[PDB]
Amino acid sequence: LGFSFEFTEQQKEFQATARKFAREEIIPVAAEYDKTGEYPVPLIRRAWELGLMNTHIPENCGGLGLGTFDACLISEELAYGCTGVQTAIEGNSLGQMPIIIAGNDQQKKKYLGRMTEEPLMCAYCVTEPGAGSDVAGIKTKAEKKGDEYIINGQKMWITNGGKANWYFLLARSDPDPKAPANKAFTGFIVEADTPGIQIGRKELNMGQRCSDTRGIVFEDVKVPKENVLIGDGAGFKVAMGAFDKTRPVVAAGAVGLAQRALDEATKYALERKTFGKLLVEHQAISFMLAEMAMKVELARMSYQRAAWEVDSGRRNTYYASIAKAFAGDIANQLATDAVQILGGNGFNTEYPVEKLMRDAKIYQIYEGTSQIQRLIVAREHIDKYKN
Amino acid sequence: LGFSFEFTEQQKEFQATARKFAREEIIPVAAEYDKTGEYPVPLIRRAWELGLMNTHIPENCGGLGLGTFDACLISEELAYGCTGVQTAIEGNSLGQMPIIIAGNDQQKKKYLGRMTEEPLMCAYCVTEPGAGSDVAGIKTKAEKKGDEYIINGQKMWITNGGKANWYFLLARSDPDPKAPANKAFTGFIVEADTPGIQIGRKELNMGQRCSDTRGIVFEDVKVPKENVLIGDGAGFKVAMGAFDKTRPVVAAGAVGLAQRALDEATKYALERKTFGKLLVEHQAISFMLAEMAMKVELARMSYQRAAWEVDSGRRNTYYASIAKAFAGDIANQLATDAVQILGGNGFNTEYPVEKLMRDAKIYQIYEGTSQIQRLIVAREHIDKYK
Amino acid sequence: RFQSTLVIAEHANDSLAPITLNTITAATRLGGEVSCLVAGTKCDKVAQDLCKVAGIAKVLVAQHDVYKGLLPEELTPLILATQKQFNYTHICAGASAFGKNLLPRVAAKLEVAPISDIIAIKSPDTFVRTIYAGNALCTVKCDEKVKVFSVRGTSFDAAATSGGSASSEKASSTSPVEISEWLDQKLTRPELTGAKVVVSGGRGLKSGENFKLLYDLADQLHAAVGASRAAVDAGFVPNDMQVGQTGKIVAPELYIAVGISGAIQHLAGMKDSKTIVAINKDPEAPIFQVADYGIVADLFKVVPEMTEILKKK
Amino acid sequence: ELRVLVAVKRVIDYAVKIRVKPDRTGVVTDGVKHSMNPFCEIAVEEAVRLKEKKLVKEVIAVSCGPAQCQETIRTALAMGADRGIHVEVPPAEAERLGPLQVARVLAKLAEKEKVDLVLLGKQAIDDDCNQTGQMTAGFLDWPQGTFASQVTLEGDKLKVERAIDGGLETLRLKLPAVVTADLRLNEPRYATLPNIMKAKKKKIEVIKPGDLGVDLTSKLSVISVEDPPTTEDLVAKLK
Ligand SMILES: Cc1cc2nc3c(=O)[nH]c(=O)nc-3n(C[C@H](O)[C@H](O)[C@H](O)COP(=O)(O)OP(=O)(O)OC[C@H]3O[C@@H](n4cnc5c(N)ncnc54)[C@H](O)[C@@H]3O)c2cc1C
Ligand SMILES: Cc1cc2nc3c(=O)[nH]c(=O)nc-3n(C[C@H](O)[C@H](O)[C@H](O)COP(=O)(O)OP(=O)(O)OC[C@H]3O[C@@H](n4cnc5c(N)ncnc54)[C@H](O)[C@@H]3O)c2cc1C
Ligand SMILES: Cc1cc2nc3c(=O)[nH]c(=O)nc-3n(C[C@H](O)[C@H](O)[C@H](O)COP(=O)(O)OP(=O)(O)OC[C@H]3O[C@@H](n4cnc5c(N)ncnc54)[C@H](O)[C@@H]3O)c2cc1C
Ligand SMILES: Nc1ncnc2c1ncn2[C@@H]1O[C@H](COP(=O)(O)O)[C@@H](O)[C@H]1O
Repeated sequence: LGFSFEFTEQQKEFQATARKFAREEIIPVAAEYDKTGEYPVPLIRRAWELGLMNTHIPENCGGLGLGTFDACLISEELAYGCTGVQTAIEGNSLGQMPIIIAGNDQQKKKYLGRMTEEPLMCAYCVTEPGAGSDVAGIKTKAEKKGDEYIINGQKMWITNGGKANWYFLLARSDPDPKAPANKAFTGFIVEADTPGIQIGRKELNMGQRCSDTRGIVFEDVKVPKENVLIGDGAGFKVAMGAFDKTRPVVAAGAVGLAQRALDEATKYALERKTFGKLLVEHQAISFMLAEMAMKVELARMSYQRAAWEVDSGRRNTYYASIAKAFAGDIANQLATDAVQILGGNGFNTEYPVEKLMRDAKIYQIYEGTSQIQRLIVAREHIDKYKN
Repeated sequence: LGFSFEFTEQQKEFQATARKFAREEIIPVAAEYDKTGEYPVPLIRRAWELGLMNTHIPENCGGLGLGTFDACLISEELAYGCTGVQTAIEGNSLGQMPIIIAGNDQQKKKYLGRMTEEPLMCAYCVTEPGAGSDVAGIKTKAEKKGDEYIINGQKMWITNGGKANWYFLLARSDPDPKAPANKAFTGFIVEADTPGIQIGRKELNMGQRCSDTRGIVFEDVKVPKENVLIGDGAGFKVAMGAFDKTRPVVAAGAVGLAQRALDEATKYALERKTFGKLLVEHQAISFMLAEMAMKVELARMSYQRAAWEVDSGRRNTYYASIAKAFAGDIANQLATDAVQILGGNGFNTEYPVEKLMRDAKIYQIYEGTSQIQRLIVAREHIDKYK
Repeated sequence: RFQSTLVIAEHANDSLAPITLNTITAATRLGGEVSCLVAGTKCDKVAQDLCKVAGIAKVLVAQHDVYKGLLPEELTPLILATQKQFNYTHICAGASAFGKNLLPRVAAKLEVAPISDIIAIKSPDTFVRTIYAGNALCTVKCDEKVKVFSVRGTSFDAAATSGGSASSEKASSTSPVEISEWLDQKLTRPELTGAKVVVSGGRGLKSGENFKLLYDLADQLHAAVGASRAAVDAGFVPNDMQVGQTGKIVAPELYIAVGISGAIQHLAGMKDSKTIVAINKDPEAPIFQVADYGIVADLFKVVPEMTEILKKK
Repeated sequence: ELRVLVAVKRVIDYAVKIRVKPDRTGVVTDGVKHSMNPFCEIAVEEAVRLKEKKLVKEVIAVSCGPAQCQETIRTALAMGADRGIHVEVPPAEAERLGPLQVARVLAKLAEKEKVDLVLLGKQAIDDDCNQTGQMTAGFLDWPQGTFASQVTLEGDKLKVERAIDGGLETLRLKLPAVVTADLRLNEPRYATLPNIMKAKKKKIEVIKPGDLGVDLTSKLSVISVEDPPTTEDLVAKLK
């Protein structure tokens, strides 16, 4: 019993490795990969060699079986080097989570096991061109036909979308539109080299450019029935359960970037002089740095709180959607100010802050937008007060 | 170890007592006390009895000897009920802190001891008509003059100023204007019925109206050399040192009132209807509610953190100024927001939120304004990069 | 105390190590017959030079085959064996790899705490050194029966190579120890980033054929050759040499900026060089702030004049 | 098949930006992040690469100071070191601790644990000494291979390449020996997450200098720790 904001010595050594790899191996090439938009293979394989990926995978599948808290402290470190590469290797926990929380013993040793053996990627495919936020407007259809299902439709904006061995796939099970969302969807494990599957060209976004993102079209795609997650209609619970353990990690990503923004702006502010003084001697700039420091520290704790709640067996929807909304928001505030403090140089493409502004905007959109986070928080909040 | 965000079982006990006091005894009379502004003597005594006051005094002197993290717990619960009330109570820890951290055993047994035996009050005298934020600007003079000093000057805005048994006083003991803060100020304990001490009228502020805040002058007030805190000229180090263990708690005060604002506003949105719908069912109001929740949770953690830092041995200066800065600002945002949700009623004295707004402005001013807090954080932050 | 001092020479290919002259200077501060031990296989060549040197009362000579490659397992009892016969207060050397290797073992044999890399001397029991990659200055009141320490070379001046004349006695003997043996050697214009001595030219050189003057000198300082982005862009040099924000971040011992205005973007690639040189004719040239040393002067007169103060020294 | 003893020092992480005590007695050294002196990393690395080549039965990691030095031994354990030894000195006497006291500790230990080889880093970045290796080697009367860039066993002899001022000299050493790692020697490995966990199992005997038969009292004392401040003049002011 007792509040503690101090890590286990085990977590310290994790953080130290995560951080050695971030400063040493990611940063020195992170602009290079943002420029070419090439998928960062050597780093993903290194991170996998270091044990920094697939961290949730349980021990009985050759995993480490580690907490949400550990992922978060790790991934804050990777993000600090680059959110493009952090997102890439984060895509794995995303695709894996349903299987970890909803898969049977063969499903688990099959699709989780292989991640333990080579460095393969997986992705989570839910979003479609007509629905992202309104997950319950997914229209990718899935029909039972004997010993298997026939998946037809189109998925958009999928991380590792063209780089994945296999997919978590959520699809509309029931044609009845009166069907409750909670029971209307099935979720699958869907190998990527299945016939019918058409991965699209690389999507060119403003930010996190080296991460792989693309549309996928499913036509008449045969999915073996023993890869259904729990049953028919079950998918929606499954997909929603996942977030508890992944939203904290996305938030932890954002602070990574915010911390980077803060350090870059603080170093420059100690070098650049204007009107005969360092920028830090300009009260407005100190005020700025103070506030950035405030926003980072609270953002950090917030994701730390959400990671602890789920790690404690409790569910964390309230705290996690707090962390994502705030982290997302302050990552952006911090990116622009870092640009601003750097000034003309900050707006230029050989300084490292401009990338952060472009990388940052994503955090107010994927993994649940700033608006739908506030509906989630508002709903959990309101419920605490009603009978 | 690991991180933990669970109170200890005994802490929950404190919280339970404090919540029950605040909601069963404070809330019912908090509005009358706001209207009249008379000093809440019953509830103080009552807090004193339940053990929710002078929590910092070590068992040494018959105190309960708790940390800052415990004082924060209780203070948030009291403040949820009323920050006027809860301020008057924290007034005593403000006064105590400089003696707690820097007194000898005589000074502690003497001036902290008595607080144990009865619900006496005490006050912190630093601010002056001419300097508040700028503490090295204080002009109140102390001249050494035998086995005693002579105090001259005027302090201002003193919580419990006219309700106290004794004062932490800080005065300019070096007349050479070139001398540094570090060497120029001496800090004293000063019995209130000492001749010379003239206590002013009650001050009339926007908020926390039941709190006793007033001015006080010193005319040849004599103070024994036995009552100097560490030695001549250690006043600054001492006065400064108090803030680590008080600011976290001021921020929990701010969080309490925030929580109250949000609770009132949420109850009302669940029962008020417009355009055929509960206010809850308008996306705007929902978003407001959610944003307020966020702020509170975050503000609370910020203080919980600062407190733990200081209870853990280390300076919490960077952390405590972040918690003060943010809890204080978001308290003001929450309260005006909570008024907004209640609408016309909100602006009305027969409802509870209008009070919250008037109370909450103070939290951006006393114990170091929002701006000063930010200078501190910038300072702490920046020094970590050279 | 009756306080003699003793400098351990360092030397090779019949030549005294410069850092030894710097150590002899520091020795004289303590006040007391600087005796200096020259050990090795072909000593006297070098022992004759020390005799001409300024401040050297005795030149103790220890010639033995066994000292090939000056191993500190051999020279340690050599040094204790003198110290028994003479009882010095002080025993030191230049803080080179040789000096650094030898002296702490000597300490351990004498059972005294030794002091590394001194840069000043308040007195015979009080020395000043640097710690935390030189981010602090520590000062030490050693109180040992024997003071053992090495000396930062460029913290002191080389005493006159000629000047005083000094007696030279045969040193006391040791028995070959033969738990170590020297085998081999290999000696050495570096790659830019790994280096410890960088020269760089700005736009003020005016052409790439003009960079011959910077090589001229970066063979005297067995040194690396970089440039600004404005020297690269003007066609002078290729891209893999640009020091700065878009180029190779460096921070060696010695950085020479030649004709470099010193824009914040170039300072970002090297303000962490330990030591920074600034030759630039404009006197209000941003580069001066960050340079420990510099001159307001034409580089075509000052630089080829420096390559001629290091052909000899 | 040898037994190796690696000395690892808990130092003030180089990436910290250090700050001098107001009372100028020393630097500020509380709550400040620490780590394993980066030369020690290189030393642990070579102990393990030797092991890997099957030229070493065991590797012990050892550390002298407070109880926080255990984090440092856990890192070495994670890197391949087989088992730890902590030599507890309270933060108090830790402040007035230095290579002499350590060398004594290690000399007593190497002897005690029947080891063939003692690995240290070239120097420690806190005190910038470069003495412990040398000094340990003196107390055991073993040969020392300082500033090593390369190492080989040739039986009951070690071939040691080392970094000297002009370049690289090579040596051969009779083989109870003492070698101090130089920058050039290797690239240290990462504490692999799996192995950070596996290292939490492996053992660490925790003892006192008093036991081994070592004093500690020190006729050194720090007086202070302040802060740092024609071409005919210039080659003079480089010299
Ligand atoms: C209800 C109440 C109770 C109080 N109780 C006590 C008490 O019991 N004991 C006690 O000692 N004091 C008490 N005070 C004093 C209180 O802490 C001070 O008001 C506070 O420190 C600010 O000082 P000031 O009022 O003199 O404002 P000023 O210092 O004059 O500040 C004026 C404005 O300028 C800004 N400012 C000042 N300096 C700077 C600068 N450095 N850079 C940028 N901006 C700056 C401030 O943020 C503020 O906005 C109390 C005050 C109130 C209002
Ligand atoms: C000093 C004072 C003088 C006044 N004088 C007059 C006057 O002379 N004549 C007169 O007619 N009235 C007067 N009024 C009434 C005043 O105009 C109303 O209070 C005002 O119109 C707001 O309505 P409400 O109080 O009923 O708030 P409510 O309708 O209950 O709304 C409460 C809160 O919910 C919000 N809300 C309500 N519906 C929505 C929605 N659909 N979407 C998003 N948010 C929503 C509101 O904005 C508000 O924040 C006065 C009020 C005051 C305080
Ligand atoms: C995004 C961005 C990134 C950049 N990154 C880098 C970077 O990586 N590295 C870099 O170097 N630049 C970089 N720059 C460019 C930088 O801002 C300057 O252009 C550069 O530092 C100036 O180069 P310079 O000193 O060689 O040329 P100049 O600034 O023109 O300097 C010429 C100097 O030579 C002197 N001089 C001329 N003749 C003589 C004489 N014969 N004797 C003595 N002195 C003489 C002059 O007095 C003058 O001060 C970057 C710019 C941008 C916008
Ligand atoms: N307290 C210590 N504990 C263990 N090893 C040490 C300690 N101090 C120094 N060493 C070893 O000595 C090497 C250089 O130390 P120094 O001589 O202090 O520069 C380090 O890399 C360590 O291997």
